[PDB]
Amino acid sequence: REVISIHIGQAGIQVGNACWELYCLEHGIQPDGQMPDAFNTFFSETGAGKHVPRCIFLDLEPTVVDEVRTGTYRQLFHPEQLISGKEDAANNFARGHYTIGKEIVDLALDRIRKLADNCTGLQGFLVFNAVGGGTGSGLGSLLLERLSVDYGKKSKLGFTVYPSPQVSTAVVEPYNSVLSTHSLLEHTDVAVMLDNEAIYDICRRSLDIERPTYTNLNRLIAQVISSLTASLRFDGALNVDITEFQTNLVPYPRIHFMLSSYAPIISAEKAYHEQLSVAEITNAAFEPASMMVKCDPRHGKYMACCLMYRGDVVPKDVNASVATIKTKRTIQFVDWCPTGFKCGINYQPPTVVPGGDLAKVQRAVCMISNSTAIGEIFSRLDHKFDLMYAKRAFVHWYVGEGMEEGEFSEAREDLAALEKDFEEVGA
Amino acid sequence: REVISIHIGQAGIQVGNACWELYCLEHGIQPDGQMPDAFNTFFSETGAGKHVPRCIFLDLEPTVVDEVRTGTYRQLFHPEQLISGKEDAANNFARGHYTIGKEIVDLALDRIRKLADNCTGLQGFLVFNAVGGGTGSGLGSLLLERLSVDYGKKSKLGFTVYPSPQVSTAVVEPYNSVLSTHSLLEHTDVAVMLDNEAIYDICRRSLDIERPTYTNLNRLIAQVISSLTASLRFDGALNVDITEFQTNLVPYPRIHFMLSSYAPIISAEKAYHEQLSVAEITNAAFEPASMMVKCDPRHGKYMACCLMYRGDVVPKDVNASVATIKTKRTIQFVDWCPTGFKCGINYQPPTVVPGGDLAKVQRAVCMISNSTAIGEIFSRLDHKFDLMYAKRAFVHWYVGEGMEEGEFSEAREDLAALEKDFEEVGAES
Amino acid sequence: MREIVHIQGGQCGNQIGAKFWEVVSDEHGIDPTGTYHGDSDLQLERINVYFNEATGGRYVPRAILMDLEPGTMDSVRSGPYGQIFRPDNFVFGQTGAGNNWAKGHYTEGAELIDSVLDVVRKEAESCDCLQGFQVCHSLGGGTGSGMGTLLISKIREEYPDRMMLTFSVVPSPKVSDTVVEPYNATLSVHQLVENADECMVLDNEALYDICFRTLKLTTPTFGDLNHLISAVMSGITCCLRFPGQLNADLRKLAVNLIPFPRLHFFMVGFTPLTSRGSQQYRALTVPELTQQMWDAKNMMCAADPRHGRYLTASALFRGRMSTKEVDEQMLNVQNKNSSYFVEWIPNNVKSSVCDIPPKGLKMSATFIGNSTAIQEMFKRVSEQFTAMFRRKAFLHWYTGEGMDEMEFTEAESNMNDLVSEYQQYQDASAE
Amino acid sequence: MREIVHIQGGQCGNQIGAKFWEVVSDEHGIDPTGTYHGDSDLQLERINVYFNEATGGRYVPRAILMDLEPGTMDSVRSGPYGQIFRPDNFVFGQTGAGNNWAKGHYTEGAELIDSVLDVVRKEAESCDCLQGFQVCHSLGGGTGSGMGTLLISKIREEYPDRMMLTFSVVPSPKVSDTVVEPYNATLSVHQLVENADECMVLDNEALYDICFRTLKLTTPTFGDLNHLISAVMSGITCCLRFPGQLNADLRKLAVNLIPFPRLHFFMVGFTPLTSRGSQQYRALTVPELTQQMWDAKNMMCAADPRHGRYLTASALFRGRMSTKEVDEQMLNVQNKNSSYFVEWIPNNVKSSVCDIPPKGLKMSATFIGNSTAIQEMFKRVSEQFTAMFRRKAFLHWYTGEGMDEMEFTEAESNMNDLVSEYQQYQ
Amino acid sequence: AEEKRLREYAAKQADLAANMAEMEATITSSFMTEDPNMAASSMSAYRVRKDHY
Amino acid sequence: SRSYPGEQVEHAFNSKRLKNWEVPAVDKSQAISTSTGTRFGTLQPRSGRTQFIVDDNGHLKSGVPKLEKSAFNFTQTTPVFMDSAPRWPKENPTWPKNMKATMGYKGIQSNYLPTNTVTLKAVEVPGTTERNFNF
Ligand SMILES: Nc1nc2c(ncn2[C@@H]2O[C@H](COP(=O)(O)OP(=O)(O)OP(=O)(O)O)[C@@H](O)[C@H]2O)c(=O)[nH]1
Ligand SMILES: Nc1nc2c(ncn2[C@@H]2O[C@H](COP(=O)(O)OP(=O)(O)OP(=O)(O)O)[C@@H](O)[C@H]2O)c(=O)[nH]1
Ligand SMILES: Nc1nc2c(ncn2[C@@H]2O[C@H](COP(=O)(O)OP(=O)(O)O)[C@@H](O)[C@H]2O)c(=O)[nH]1
Ligand SMILES: Nc1nc2c(ncn2[C@@H]2O[C@H](COP(=O)(O)OP(=O)(O)O)[C@@H](O)[C@H]2O)c(=O)[nH]1
Ligand SMILES: [Mg+2]
Ligand SMILES: [Mg+2]
Repeated sequence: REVISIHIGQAGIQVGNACWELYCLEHGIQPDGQMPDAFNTFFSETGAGKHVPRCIFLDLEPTVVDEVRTGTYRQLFHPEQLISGKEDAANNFARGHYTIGKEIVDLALDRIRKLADNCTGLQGFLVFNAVGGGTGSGLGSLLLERLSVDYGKKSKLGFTVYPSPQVSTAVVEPYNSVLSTHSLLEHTDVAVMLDNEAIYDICRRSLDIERPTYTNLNRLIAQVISSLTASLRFDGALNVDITEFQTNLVPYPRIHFMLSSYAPIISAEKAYHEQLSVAEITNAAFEPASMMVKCDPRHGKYMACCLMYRGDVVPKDVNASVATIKTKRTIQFVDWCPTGFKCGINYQPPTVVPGGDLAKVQRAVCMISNSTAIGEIFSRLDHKFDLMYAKRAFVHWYVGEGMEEGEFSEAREDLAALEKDFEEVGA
Repeated sequence: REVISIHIGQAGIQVGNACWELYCLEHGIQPDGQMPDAFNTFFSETGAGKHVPRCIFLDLEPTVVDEVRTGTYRQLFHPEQLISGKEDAANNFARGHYTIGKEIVDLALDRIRKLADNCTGLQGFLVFNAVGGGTGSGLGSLLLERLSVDYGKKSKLGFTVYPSPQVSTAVVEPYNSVLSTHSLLEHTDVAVMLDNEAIYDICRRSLDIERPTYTNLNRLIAQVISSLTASLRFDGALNVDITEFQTNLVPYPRIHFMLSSYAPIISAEKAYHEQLSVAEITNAAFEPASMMVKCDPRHGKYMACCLMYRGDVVPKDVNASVATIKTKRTIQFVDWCPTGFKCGINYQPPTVVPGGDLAKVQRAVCMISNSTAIGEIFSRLDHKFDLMYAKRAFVHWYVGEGMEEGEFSEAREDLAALEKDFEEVGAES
Repeated sequence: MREIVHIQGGQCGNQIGAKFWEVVSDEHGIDPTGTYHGDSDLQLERINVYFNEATGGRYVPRAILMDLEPGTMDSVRSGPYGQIFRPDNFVFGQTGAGNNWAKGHYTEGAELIDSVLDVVRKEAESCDCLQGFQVCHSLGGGTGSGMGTLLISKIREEYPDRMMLTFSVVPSPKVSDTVVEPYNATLSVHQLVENADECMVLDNEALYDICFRTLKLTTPTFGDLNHLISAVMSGITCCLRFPGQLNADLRKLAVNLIPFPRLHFFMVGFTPLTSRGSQQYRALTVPELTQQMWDAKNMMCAADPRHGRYLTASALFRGRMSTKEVDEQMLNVQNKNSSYFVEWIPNNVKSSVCDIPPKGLKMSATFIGNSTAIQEMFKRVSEQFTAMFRRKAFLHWYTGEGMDEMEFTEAESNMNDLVSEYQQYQDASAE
Repeated sequence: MREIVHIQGGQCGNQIGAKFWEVVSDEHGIDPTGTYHGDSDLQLERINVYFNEATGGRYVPRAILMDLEPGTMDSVRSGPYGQIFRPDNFVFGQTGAGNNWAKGHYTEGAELIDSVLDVVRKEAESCDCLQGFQVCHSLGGGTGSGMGTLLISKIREEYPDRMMLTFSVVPSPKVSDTVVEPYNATLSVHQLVENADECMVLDNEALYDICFRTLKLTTPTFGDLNHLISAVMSGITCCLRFPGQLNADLRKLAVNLIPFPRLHFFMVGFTPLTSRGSQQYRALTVPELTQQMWDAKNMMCAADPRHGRYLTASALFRGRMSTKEVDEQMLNVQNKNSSYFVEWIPNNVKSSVCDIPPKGLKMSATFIGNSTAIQEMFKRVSEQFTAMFRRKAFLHWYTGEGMDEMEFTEAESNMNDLVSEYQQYQ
Repeated sequence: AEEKRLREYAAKQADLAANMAEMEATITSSFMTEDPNMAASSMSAYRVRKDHY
Repeated sequence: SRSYPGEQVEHAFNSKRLKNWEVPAVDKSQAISTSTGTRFGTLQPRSGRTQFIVDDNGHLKSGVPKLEKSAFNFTQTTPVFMDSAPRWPKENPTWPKNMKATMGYKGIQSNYLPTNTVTLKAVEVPGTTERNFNF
């Protein structure tokens, strides 16, 4: 059972740069490439005493890619896995989807094809990207297009980083995000939202880091992805694969968006004061004050939930806590889903990283839900796309690149249909 | 069994600072958080070798709260339970009930929610506030309102600190007290009055400390609270829980205001000289010179009474004393309450803190009664509320803060109706 | 957390602020160079109210000096604790008002106020949660009165919710420096009564009287009057900067002392104040503090409060004190001499305690009384204003500038109606 | 990798280009001889952007210096780092334009521009993946404006794909050397609006303002102004030369700041610039940087920003910092000053961070603001142009050379329609 | 937690060091000191640089 | 979502026994229409086949009635218990507030470089327009 992870974008490979640090630490693989068989899902074992990841960092700016090439993981991160272009898309979906993607995608596609041929029990792909940028969005959509037509039936998780409502690093990222989603509709199988703003909130609230950088964000995102792949890696009392969220959380072929959360994210010092038991981490994983996406599920209705458990977890109290949540009325489900939960238990406790800010815990929970507050997010993002497109702002960049307005109008109407989808399905 | 405590205001959390010191000294818990199982009703055993109390100090000024955070009980008092705002309500019920309450109360009650979730056998909530201030009145009332809508039938024992008749620190405290009581009526299950000049008189007269501060008062209040939770904490010959005062002191859904009293509050050598026994402490808990509220029950009629006993007390002598009290005609009851008493006995004697001024005693009595002297008090307070309201003094503060005159009028007339009711209940017919 | 932004207008304002910042820096233990060198760690936790960390224990005040001639700025720089003010906060013109309220409010204000507003807004958003602004100025001069008044008006337009203190010195005819003091003070007060949140009326007459009688100094120069005023201000704001058993911020004191939005002119007093030869004989108790607080010769306004009624009053105590004694002293001073307290407001005395004494003492107290004897000084000013406006003396200096006569008429009308409202709130009935 | 071909025109261009190459060669550790003498390895991998290895560790700048009087050449060789250029890149006339835009555009260009074009074309194919061009010149003089303008038009005709910057100082009636300044400025601006990708407008008035009020210098001679402009140039190009938490090249900036093809005149600021008498009182936090960034007294243009609306803005941060603070400060400045920002573009602020501060500093910043207060500058120029063109003064110097009147009218019309569209978007 | 405290303390110490280093460098800065030695030319001892004179 | 009777374990699934301690959800438990009506009861038997209420891709057919906008909880008609804590960027008395940055103010606009100080003029007529900049 092997899963290969691709990273498309400057955020993508920075997330992968913390994620792979966690993988080598969790499997005890030294950064030069060898240990001092659970690794088989990530590290192909070449020759004798050598482990090369099943991944591709691909970007358009060479700066961060060869920064990886010159760091300490020169020997671990393999040479042809680090694809890099020559010039950027520059926050431009058109430039990254029609001009430059046409030259980078064939090379990335015939690389990953021979990675898959190396693989034997391929579970699926998982993509890492931020849709605000040009590289992550443009060729990201093109790569997912060609990946869907090449394999199709294999699962493709997507952990995307959407633009936050009020805090932003760019201006045209509404256009990039909308045009990115419009293809992420029919291409990805499960999409997971990961907003930077909510993560800033979490770092402030629990880790009480008054001044975090992107690293602390990357570090706890790696905690999440590891927490929902640990079932494939280590044996559990009730394991759940990567092809499952396919089935248990996507009721309709176009509603695949997930509000992720995690608990307990806790500091080294608050850990001494607080007891972490299964009841309270299941409660704390449902509060909006611990969600990875800045929205509010109280404003909407839960469609389904998944509950990954790690560490010292027995089945009786995960069953008791889910019962309590069902009897509580601060949260409410849709009326077309009587059985709204899916548990999953794994034995290994989450590991700590040297230089990390998280404490060592006995148990943890990674809750992946599906709700209608996502319809709230798309609407608020729809408004500020409607503002800028009312006055024909920034459109000349895309048209000068070579695209037309059919994509703009159809992407806006496709979102409008999506708003109707959320409103009607939730009825 | 567990009972969680919420402290609202600058008086609330000083009372809490005394109370939790008393609790740690009763259960032998070092200030760093670990012992060198009855503690489980106040301290939750987190992990292994650590106790974090079931309380929330909440305040708007950060001063006293981070003073606690820097004080002796750094490690014991937990990091996230002490809620502290950034700017005060400033003796302004409107500011504490509409402006800042609506931003702090949701976080407060979502902390209480997970406290109750950690809980197992919750008896009820108990709240500590002074209604003279801005915070303890305004967001005290807001918090009690939303707790009553979120829980409903659970007990909420409110030990409130009303302003004194002659000793006063504030000016708008009549407005504050009226607007706080108007919701304390229909949201508090059982309310216990605690005035300040009464306790000053007690410390001046009996404990003979000629120059006390707020700390000695807070120590006495902590003694009272411990004496009425000792039945939960320690085993007794006749133990009585928190849900009972609910049943046995409140004959009508709007009459819950309890005169508290305690005996013996005796100094270290008055104690050496005097011989202590159940009869005379039962006598001492009934005279107005030993009550916690500046009023006189001679003028009123006891509607009900509850008596917690601690220490070397056997039921025979408490029965004898209650019998003599009932036969003597110095104190009278309302006619439709022929069984006006409720006794309860607990084994453990009240403990003593080094530096505390009370001598160690073999037995003690804490009375929570009900009367119509409280109907006298509310009229005395309505007097100096209508005084300031006839000229519309200080009202612009509240109105610009976000209330209107209808709320003033309805609070005044609600207290008027309560006065009429306290008159009507005492009538025999 | 809670933030006080200090503003100083004019020459008297600048020197008052110089002594005030000296006292505050000494209280918080920062040296004349501008670095912390104190001992107790109670001093570090509440200096955000007044300072900003620059580099390694470098704290500069949250102050804005403002003037019209660089002489005052250089006199500020030359004095000790003169190198801790940031030079960006030295906004100053070059013409000079010259005891001309019109020059301070229309000609030079119109183009100096925007720069000083930029500076004050920068130092206001440099912090998180404003408690409020605290302005120190005179009502006799021009560059303090007119400019500071226009600044107050603009600030009340911009930030309408944060608190506002005005420490204003008013002229009183026994010591009369200038000749146009009524023309200045009347207009300034007419603007204050609709802009300022609350005002504390100081007076050089009262300061000199106190320094003669109580302190018995030989040569009480303006340095000692400035020190008295600074002691008053520090005793006002001690509650924010140090913890205690009953705290009271500026907004709390305002809401407990201001029963009506236009009645916000207080008289201040400070205790204890005795000679070094007479300190041997006197006892030192809280009654000894209160007997001097309530003594009518201790008010820093030149108005006998025995000639009127106390509407409300407040006391701020500093030092480890017994709240029992505090409360009972307040109680008996209210009950015994009871004719001087108004009837329709029971319990007129708000009080607060803090446990950190001012530098040099063990216990001290500050009194703020909102009385109705302040209409005395207002009438004393308005009568001279009438005496001058009848003959239209000195009027061209204002009339040739853009001002008209209806400004004076409106100022007169507002002053007279304010004293009328004070009079009938004094003579109101209980029921 | 991504390449910047630098171009300097005229005396002003040469002097600011001199300081620019001094500062850049220093932060890359290149000695006045031309050899590497830095310490870190991080400097070597991103010098191909500006230099070319000649002979055994000899890095020569990818610059072109064009002018019309040898005094500029002597002033180039006079200072240090004066022998690090290439004498082949000293393409240079002999006569001198002399405050005559037509002389700079029709008579001397006809024989100078071919050789400059040969040089820049050879310098363009010397690199593999060219990123764009950088042009530094003036709008008052003749040999800088006219000759540089013609090269702009020719270059945009040959390489219409790559990026293009223009640092242009503009004349002002408050500090004015010559009297034909509007005649040169209007024609040059008239050509820049169709040819230049984007223009970052400098001004000597605002620079004197900064050096007098913020810096409190005694004699701010041109050397200091050239160094401030140099500080701007290094800041605009830091992203290509150093890795960071979030990179943003020139093309990424132009996309995020230019909503309309004619709205490409930005005002620029630079922090930190504090007087050494007040350096003891400063704190070093990104609060202290952004308070000096949005300050109107720190713009390097003579336009009060709060007289109009910010269309878009960008912040380029250098130094080890916390994105959380960077992004929330941008959040606060946008939400409080709600009136000074345009309404139909939410999130007007692009931001980027590069972990390498300039040498000797720990934290710096650069601001690029596309505001609609720039029409103040152009109206101020257009009114003097009309005041002169009513009576046709100083016209014979131009019309006697080949230029005709319709060029002036066309200059008026594009200036007016430009200002009309900024005033519309306000 | 002890490790994190130590790392924080070292980071703060180094931040103070860099702060003071920048302060000193930019105080002794050639501009803030207005050095006329910058006006000297390379190719003579008499002729001066045109800009920095 | 609904919670059905377990008939053996509901004695252990009482909300009070699960440390809920609040007023529990009985919406989920009344929607069942059991025989007794309480949580201790037997469901009703069902017969036949269920026709399709919804169209494809989850859109209700025109004939069937629905609640107008029921996927969400609007603030006007939500109860008080369904209220969330505010997230980070909104100012709250709990977490500290970073400063704001405000557009500065260039100096007094004169014909020469603007400054922050006014000077004494030698010539002053109402129409003077006559200054002395050099110092
Ligand atoms: N959570 C998180 N987001 C990041 C990180 N790095 C960059 N981003 C996000 O990435 C988005 C912009 O895209 P970039 O990563 O800068 O670059 P890009 O995605 O490759 O797009 P281009 O710049 O056109 O190449 C911004 O919204 C950032 O918030 C990171 O380390 N963590
Ligand atoms: N009995 C008793 N009362 C106290 C104590 N501390 C303060 N108070 C009372 O508190 C009342 C004023 O309110 P405070 O508690 O000081 O402050 P607050 O209630 O939080 O209201 P704000 O000032 O707006 O913050 C006064 O009536 C005091 O008598 C105390 O330790 N014991
Ligand atoms: N207490 C005090 N009063 C002062 C001081 N300086 C001036 N005054 C008084 O202020 C009044 C005139 O104020 P003025 O100097 O004109 O204020 P200006 O506008 O700043 O010049 C005079 O009556 C002085 O007695 C001082 O330092 N302290
Ligand atoms: N900032 C700056 N401005 C300059 C410099 N040299 C000239 N200027 C300005 O540019 C104008 C003259 O431009 P000029 O050098 O004659 O242009 P050119 O002849 O085409 O190169 C004058 O108003 C100067 O103020 C310089 O080195 N720096
Ligand atoms: Mg990118
Ligand atoms: Mg208080």
